[PDB]
Amino acid sequence: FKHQGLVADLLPNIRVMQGVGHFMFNYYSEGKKFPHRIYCIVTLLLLLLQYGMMAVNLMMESDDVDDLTANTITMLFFLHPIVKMIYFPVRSKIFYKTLAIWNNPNSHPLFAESNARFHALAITKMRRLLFCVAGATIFSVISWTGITFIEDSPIPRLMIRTFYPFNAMSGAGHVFALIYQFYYLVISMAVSNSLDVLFCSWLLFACEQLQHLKAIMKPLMELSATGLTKKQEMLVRSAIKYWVERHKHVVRLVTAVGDAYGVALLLHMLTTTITLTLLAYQATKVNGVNVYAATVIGYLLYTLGQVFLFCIFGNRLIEESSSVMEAAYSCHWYDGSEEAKTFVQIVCQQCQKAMSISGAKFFTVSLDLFASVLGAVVTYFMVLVQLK
Amino acid sequence: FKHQGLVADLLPNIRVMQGVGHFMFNYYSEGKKFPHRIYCIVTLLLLLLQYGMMAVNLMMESDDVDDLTANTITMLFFLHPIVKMIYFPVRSKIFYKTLAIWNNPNSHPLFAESNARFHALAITKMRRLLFCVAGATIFSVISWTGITFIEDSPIPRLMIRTFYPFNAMSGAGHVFALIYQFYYLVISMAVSNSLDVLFCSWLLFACEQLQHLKAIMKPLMELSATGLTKKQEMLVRSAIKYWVERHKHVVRLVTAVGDAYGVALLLHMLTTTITLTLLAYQATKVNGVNVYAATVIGYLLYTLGQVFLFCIFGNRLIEESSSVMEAAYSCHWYDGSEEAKTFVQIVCQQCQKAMSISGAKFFTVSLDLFASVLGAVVTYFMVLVQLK
Amino acid sequence: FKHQGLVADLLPNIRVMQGVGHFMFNYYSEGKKFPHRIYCIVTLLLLLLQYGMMAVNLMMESDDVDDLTANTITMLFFLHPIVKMIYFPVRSKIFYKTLAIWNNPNSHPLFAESNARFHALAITKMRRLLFCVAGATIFSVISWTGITFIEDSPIPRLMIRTFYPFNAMSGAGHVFALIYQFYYLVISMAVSNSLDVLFCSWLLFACEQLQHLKAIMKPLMELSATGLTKKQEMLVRSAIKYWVERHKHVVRLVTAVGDAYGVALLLHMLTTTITLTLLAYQATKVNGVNVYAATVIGYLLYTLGQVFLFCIFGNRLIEESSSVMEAAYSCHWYDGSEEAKTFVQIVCQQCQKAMSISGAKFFTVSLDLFASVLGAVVTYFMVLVQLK
Amino acid sequence: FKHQGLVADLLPNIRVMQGVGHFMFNYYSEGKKFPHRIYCIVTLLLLLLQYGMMAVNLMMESDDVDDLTANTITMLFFLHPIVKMIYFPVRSKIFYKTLAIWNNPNSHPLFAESNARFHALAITKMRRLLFCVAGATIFSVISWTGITFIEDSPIPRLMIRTFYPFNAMSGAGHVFALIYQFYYLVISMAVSNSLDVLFCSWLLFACEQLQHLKAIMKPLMELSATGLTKKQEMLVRSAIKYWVERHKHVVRLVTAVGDAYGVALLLHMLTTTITLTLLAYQATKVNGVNVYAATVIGYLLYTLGQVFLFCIFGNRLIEESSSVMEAAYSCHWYDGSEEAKTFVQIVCQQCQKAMSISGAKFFTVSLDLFASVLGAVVTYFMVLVQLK
Repeated sequence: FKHQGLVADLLPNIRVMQGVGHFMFNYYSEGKKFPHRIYCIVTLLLLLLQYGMMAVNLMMESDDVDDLTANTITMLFFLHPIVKMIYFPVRSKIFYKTLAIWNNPNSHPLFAESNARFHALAITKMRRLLFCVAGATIFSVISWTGITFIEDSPIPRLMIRTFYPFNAMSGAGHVFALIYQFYYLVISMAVSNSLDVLFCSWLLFACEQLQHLKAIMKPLMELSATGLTKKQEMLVRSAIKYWVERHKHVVRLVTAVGDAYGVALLLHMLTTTITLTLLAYQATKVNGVNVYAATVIGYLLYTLGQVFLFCIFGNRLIEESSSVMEAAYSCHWYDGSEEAKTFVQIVCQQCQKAMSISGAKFFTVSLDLFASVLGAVVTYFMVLVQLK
Repeated sequence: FKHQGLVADLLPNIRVMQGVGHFMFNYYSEGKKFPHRIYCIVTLLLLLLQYGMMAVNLMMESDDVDDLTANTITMLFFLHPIVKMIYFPVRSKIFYKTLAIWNNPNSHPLFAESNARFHALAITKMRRLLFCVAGATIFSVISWTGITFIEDSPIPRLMIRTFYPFNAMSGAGHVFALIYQFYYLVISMAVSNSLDVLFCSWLLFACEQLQHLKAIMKPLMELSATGLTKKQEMLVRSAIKYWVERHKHVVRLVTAVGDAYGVALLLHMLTTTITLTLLAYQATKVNGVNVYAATVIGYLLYTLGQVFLFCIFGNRLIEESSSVMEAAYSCHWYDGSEEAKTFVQIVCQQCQKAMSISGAKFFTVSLDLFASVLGAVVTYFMVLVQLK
Repeated sequence: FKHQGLVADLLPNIRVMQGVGHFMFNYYSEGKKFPHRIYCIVTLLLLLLQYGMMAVNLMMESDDVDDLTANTITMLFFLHPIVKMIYFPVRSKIFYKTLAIWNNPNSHPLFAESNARFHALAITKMRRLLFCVAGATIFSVISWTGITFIEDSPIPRLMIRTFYPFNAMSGAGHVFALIYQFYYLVISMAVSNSLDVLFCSWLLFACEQLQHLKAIMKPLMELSATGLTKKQEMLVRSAIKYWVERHKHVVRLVTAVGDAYGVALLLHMLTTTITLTLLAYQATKVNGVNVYAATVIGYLLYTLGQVFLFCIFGNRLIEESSSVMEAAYSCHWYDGSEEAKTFVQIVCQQCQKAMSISGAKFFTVSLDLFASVLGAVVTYFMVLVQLK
Repeated sequence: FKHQGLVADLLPNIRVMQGVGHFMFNYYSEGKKFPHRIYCIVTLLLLLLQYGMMAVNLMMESDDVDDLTANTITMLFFLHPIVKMIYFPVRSKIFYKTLAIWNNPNSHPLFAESNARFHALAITKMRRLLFCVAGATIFSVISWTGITFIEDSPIPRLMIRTFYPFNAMSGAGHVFALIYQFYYLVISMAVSNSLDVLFCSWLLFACEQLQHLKAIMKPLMELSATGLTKKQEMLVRSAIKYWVERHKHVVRLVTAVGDAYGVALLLHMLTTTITLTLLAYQATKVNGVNVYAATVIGYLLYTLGQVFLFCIFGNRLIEESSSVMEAAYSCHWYDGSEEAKTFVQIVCQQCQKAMSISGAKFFTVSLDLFASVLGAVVTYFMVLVQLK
């Protein structure tokens, strides 16, 4: 019913995730699971049918090299929301571990006045992100429908080019197919982007949790200043005990969200690299502003956009985590107590190796990663231009 | 009238910036703004007219591939002083925040003898840089005029090749156009290079401000040596309080000049990367020492020169900031007081992660950046040589 | 007879190494060496005969470019278990130094309860690794035999294509040659993979030895808490003396296993780089799922697999060594003694520069190395695709 | 006469440098300078004559592309010992500053027993390096003479192909030219390799000076152990005062040898990069083991060999400098005094950012640099192979 913590913070982000069809069966009533567990199986069956009918487009239209690569991208495009659809139930218990990692937070009595200032500050931006991302997908849902109706070639007028046992270019009952594909395209581009935001709202939680843990440092250090009674040294030790055990706890979250989502982040990034080395071939044969250009750009602005969504709040984690060392400096430690000065020396030794999300331990999700991926495309592109 | 700090330090660099036409409306009399605000609007109109007439050169001469790329560079060349012209009023309040960040500096009574030694040392080199850079642009203003008069092809004898509603190859009244383009070329290559120096004089201020903060460390540490009276421990704490709050304040500047100029540094560096992947195509078709070679080199020695201007004093920031850790070592801390020894342990923990100017958080402006950009050109060049 | 330490831990891994034919003459009875030293010489003679007969295949079939590169890889494939066969007796004394580095471990009286918990935990996973790797080679032994019998071209039906003074395509007594090559292929792919696991079990020993040294840190720090008697400060200093001298000792191991195996790791990695720039040429001419594709993939899944075997437990060393700094934090140091707090400040200064295995000081064996090698192949491949 | 320090250590390396013709006029009698200063001018005149006659070979044989690139390398090969010939007198005062940086070393009374153990240990290996390098050049002097006499083409039988106002293919008095070129080739390959060793013996001095400063750390820390009298705390502070002021002094050397030689190291490395992108073109047209192959390999094994000579003892500096942090750990600091424990915390904070030789602040001379240069050649080669 009620939720003991971080689950009560991502309540819009979880209902969408369960509503779109991720096999997320633990944050509502047990007297709703069995009608919902059947819903999740049939959506994946509706996913795997339509995605299965793209291969018979792809395999039968294998004689054209351009229609090979065109259908290759579209099948690799929708290869993300299949893997994330299946990554969630397979790597499942660690997801519930991360969502339940916050259900006993640390708290300090008179100085939680900055806890709730940044607690609800997270919940806005965690809900603000979901309203930005999933709304942009619904925009990109419309942005593939509107391009469908403004071009023809003879081809069947379809949202996604795929074979059917019935007809579409001659059967006028293909309005069933378009509403099927519109449902497919709105469920795929949400069920991928639902799970990505769940990762990307976790890091937004810990970033503002660190941003909380920045601003304690100046009122913490004024406690140890002045020749101190024992009630101060009891209070400043209980102030440190809050601060470190909060900071231990954020590390406990971020090493878990790198453990939960970390392997799927690789499979996401491994897919886009195969995707972008085909977009760059499609980006060669753009002879002008056409319907075709809005399909090459229409993927590349979105397939970079999935990478850019990670690499912002992956960077914002690293930018925030190193910034604690700068913020531990900008307190008046030079007239703190000696137990407070030895506190800062340790903190700046461990806010110095920043918290990064290891993408299955190959790469950290920095924005320099996105600078590397974007640079790798243009390098492969402007080589492939001169090799054309 | 008078200026409370850092604005009084960049007084040559600001008058040139207001004189050339940046919309900088806050460092002179209010009874001069309205004749000056009209001057700034009409210069941008004179910028946008001439730059607008280059597209009608570019779009109408689109059938030639070489004259495509030749006019592409020249339009991308002058795309810098349009963006910096508009970056300043848009991202405006942070510029005035950085220039007013110094108007209450920290000061220590008997040991400001090294403050003014490095205060006026900055003001020389900040004025020495402006006399070097803007003079080199005036040299490069002449260096595009002299090459104009030593070649012809039939073409209109113009400083910058562009269409006009009137004639130049047949109208002998095109001396109006050349004086218009000479004004255009002298205002563009200054209004870009004015704002770049403003960034690049900020870092020169903080570098010599750190170089000041190096040389305090040996006389600071002699205060804590020897068994100390309270008037020493009051004085050495007030010596530390000066040192850290100065060092907090330089960090407060450098995190602001990375916040003020940081996005435009990306747009500058994103433009030159598109520029240098066209210079390298022009660098292929150099069959000998000609007028043409002094146009390919005439851009590449300048377009690298804009990058090299950032990457020196970007590097000099990082070389200076890490050097505080070496200079905090080379004081006699081994016979300082214990509050002085715990001072050095903290300082070397935060002079260890050096202050770098993040170019909109993608890249730091190191000289290794300039080593990477220069290496990326020659790699693209000597691939494009073998692909020709 | 009995073994004083780490040799008694790798007892399956040593008997296989002596059994396969490495010149390892020091961990059994002296009344078994002389029948064993003759065995080691004749196996290398059986290695060098068969490998010598591949050059006369290679040199005589030099007119075909494809059969050049096909036999080039196979000779470069089996160039690993020749070099490792000869690396062991040449660089020999350092191997016995590393295996005898543990024969006087450090021990603390009441807190060795976590020593044997991680001592035998290593010995499982060190024996679990050998049962995985050498079993996978026996799988890959069968995986080159089964592909032999499912293809023909006229060619002699051979496991490895090589010339013989007698005949195989016409002499039906070539069953002697196949049993010779089956012995050759099972001894080569073990005598390389035996020595690799010896390196790769050392790092697994120190990783779980560090994982031991993680978990001391919370019970260590509870000793210094509370106003302490001298018997505590004697005990906490003897607790630190165990911890650092253990940590000095693991460093003493890892700087030795980077000194023992480090040069051969270069020669291994230098060989695969020459190998992978030929696999990528073979990976071009794959026109479909054939017998040929299972030879290109059959090497590339194994030649990357040798690199991937190092780069996991090379990474797991670096991931473990930096993790001590995180684990030295997550003890209650904020109410430890002052001698305990100054302990943590030093430890996090040297768990910060992680222990890495320098591959003859060029490269560290990270998993980012394997990310670089895998990225270098596909880059060379998908350039060579467009240059075909 | 006698020399006050480090000059008395490089006495073989200086006499060779003055003997070969570097304008080094300060380490012998004033009653020998004027006959020696004329010797230095005429050698450079003999250098600039022969090098000047290579351009008239190069410019007149410009119609052949292969003989362009062949003579281009040879002129770029001998472009090193011209620049280093002129780098020494131009950047001169800093060279004498580095050689006189050691003439007042720090010394501690009873614990200089490890000073002279590593003082004379340097002087061996500094003289051992000179006997290795300059002997290898004399080998490479012979290695270009022996290849001269084993090939002909009609061409004049010359050591280095160059024009003369007199004849060589028809004038049998060209034995004067060969003895001139043999003198030229033995003076060029020494006067470059003399100055390189001077840099590369400085780093060898500081490496063994750090290796000295490693081994003090265990006997230093036993002084502070145990409750200490004032004569101990006076002695341990005087032990620290020796250690840091030695370590400050090595930093004072290494920041000077990066300031003295640092710009010429760039010009050396900038030349070889232009050289290696021509060797790789020559490395393409090697059709077999010939006289020609021993000229392509005969430069590439030497032009990499100049880079490899820096990058070993550049790496050995960085490997040694970071190793102080490991060696400051492996003393018994856990029962040192508190002034000794706060010593180690500072040392490991500044042996953590290693001392590197900045090649005019672009690149550090690591062995990863040599790994990058060697990787850049083969990448450019095996691209240029597939583009042939």
